[PDB]
Amino acid sequence: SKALGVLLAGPSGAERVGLKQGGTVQDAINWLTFDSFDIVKDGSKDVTADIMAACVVANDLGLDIKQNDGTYLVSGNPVWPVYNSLDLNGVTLKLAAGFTGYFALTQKDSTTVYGPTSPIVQAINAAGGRTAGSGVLEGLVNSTELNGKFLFMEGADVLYYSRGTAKYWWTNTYLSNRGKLSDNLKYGVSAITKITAVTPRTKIVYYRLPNLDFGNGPANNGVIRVLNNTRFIMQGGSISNRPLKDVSKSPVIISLNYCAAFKAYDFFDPYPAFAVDSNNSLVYSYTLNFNDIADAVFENFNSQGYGWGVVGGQRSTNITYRDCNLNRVDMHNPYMGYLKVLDTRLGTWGINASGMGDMYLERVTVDLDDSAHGGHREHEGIINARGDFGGFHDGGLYIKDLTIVGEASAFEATSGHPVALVSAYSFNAS
Amino acid sequence: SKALGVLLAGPSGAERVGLKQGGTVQDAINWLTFDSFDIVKDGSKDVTADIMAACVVANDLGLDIKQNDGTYLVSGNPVWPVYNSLDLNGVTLKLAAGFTGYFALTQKDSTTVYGPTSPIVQAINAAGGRTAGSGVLEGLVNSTELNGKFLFMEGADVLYYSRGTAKYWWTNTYLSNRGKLSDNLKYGVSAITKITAVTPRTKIVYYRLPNLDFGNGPANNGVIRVLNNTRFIMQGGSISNRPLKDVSKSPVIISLN
Repeated sequence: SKALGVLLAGPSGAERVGLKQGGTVQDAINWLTFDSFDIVKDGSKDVTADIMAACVVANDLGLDIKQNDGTYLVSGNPVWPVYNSLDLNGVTLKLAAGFTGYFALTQKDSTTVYGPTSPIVQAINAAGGRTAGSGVLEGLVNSTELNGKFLFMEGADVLYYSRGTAKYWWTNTYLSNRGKLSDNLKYGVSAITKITAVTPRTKIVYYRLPNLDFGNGPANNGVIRVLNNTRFIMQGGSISNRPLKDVSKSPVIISLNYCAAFKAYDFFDPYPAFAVDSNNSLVYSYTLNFNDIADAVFENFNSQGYGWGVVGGQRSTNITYRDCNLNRVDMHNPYMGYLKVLDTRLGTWGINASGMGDMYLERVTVDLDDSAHGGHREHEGIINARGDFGGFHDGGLYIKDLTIVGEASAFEATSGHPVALVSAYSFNAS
Repeated sequence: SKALGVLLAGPSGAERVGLKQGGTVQDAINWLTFDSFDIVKDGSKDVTADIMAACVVANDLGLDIKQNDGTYLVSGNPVWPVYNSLDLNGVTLKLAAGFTGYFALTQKDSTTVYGPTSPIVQAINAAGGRTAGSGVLEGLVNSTELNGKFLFMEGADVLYYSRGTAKYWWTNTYLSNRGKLSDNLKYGVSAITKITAVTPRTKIVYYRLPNLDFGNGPANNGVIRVLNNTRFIMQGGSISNRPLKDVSKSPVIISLN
């Protein structure tokens, strides 16, 4: 009953063919493709569920996904999880008008959360080392539970006010062993309230992003999302057929959350989004948006033109921008450690970042043309602190070889004076 | 009739062999090699025409070429076109004495040229924004034709003289939308006479260059040529057995345009 051809077509078919160098064909091939599941790739059919099935099988088997051609139509709000490498260089995703899903790139089970009643937090709160400039937590000297992990901690002391809401103590750092922290605490804290620990990978994973088609104008809050991930390298990615106007929408492309020790590469956006409201006034929209990251490098990013700032950061540590082409480098919640902008071309927005660290600039060019915007200059200088956080920057600013081009004439017409070099103030002291 | 052995060896094939993780072998392999066309790779035969045929097949199917060993002897002046990634790390090319060909790495219809009589050019020449330090071409504010492209434009005003020949106004920049330029003009121009626009890829291609053997000493004007290309990464490449003297010759290795 079992005849050749029927056996070859089945799962145990590649192990029956031998190679000249040794082994079998099955031994050589160890990855999965979209074509392995017969997914329609001409854009004529919704394949949201088919891609969902493919990712589930790959995660169970722990294999990589490789696909270098085809165009796929997706709709709804799916959540595709990926636990390993993903290569989609050459693939175009055609998003529907109501699409609100996202790829979920995460490092399986790498995160542990400790509450205020955990023994770890109580041991820390009962010992010293919680002063300014401290680099050792004395409660973890004789413990190994948190060894070799990235820590995202929160405290109980109020630091500043934003929009009338109190913000509390926090710190992002790395612990090697016996309580030693890579980055020293800048301010003291009375008690710790929560700890998030992320374990680094034992392997490097590669993400090759596809091309996203925005013809129907989706407005999701992030199409590519990285959560609880370490030791990854992101390359490629682009946007196509972006609409000129985005009335009453706030599109976000890439979002990061609880990531450490990674580097990004040549993402290309032909021009940023231009989102307005019913009164034809600019609203927020980000190409990149991250929260709670540490030890990150961004290289050869391309998003330059009119519109809102394309970068939004919050509560990060040791961020570096090298050889980028962006219209703004921004940080809402203050950073800690250092913030480096090297060999980068900047747009009319400049740099808006409150911080508890040092800012470094080297060989940076700023273009001040803002003709498309009528007025609408939120901060009156080129290098600014956040006016919605009080306008503070508890650190120094060091600039080398800065070049200024343009005039920003549209702002001068409304206000009567040109922009300032450095500005630091608050919109409302209450 | 239609035996299994004959069926397996044809274009039908790996599609009939299944993988343990799912799908077929055909679904996993999506590239081409020089061994796929039985090209002699010991330097004992000229294979200039054989390499040309392989590049034609890959361009039609939109596949990548990958070869990691062998030495090939080439001669003449062929123009091998490549529209996708090319991986020749570990391959040696033996160039004949009179070899004058090159590899052509292109982008497959990414360039548009506008002359002085085109409507786009006349729109720019009728408006302002052509002054020194200008970063916006006011004649393209309401146009979307050149959005998201690299522009290589030329002018009509003489800037300087070299060897008795006048050189004219020029600038290279990028246009995002509604006339905004990434790099400002350093000098004003009375009129613009030609614009070349290049569209960036929606993908990243990789080029891994081979090793070139210059034992016979060819003097062609560029063995690796890149024309009208964007978003690529070039890696590797080397020269071996270069002669110590090159009397009455001027060799060029890599050229970009």
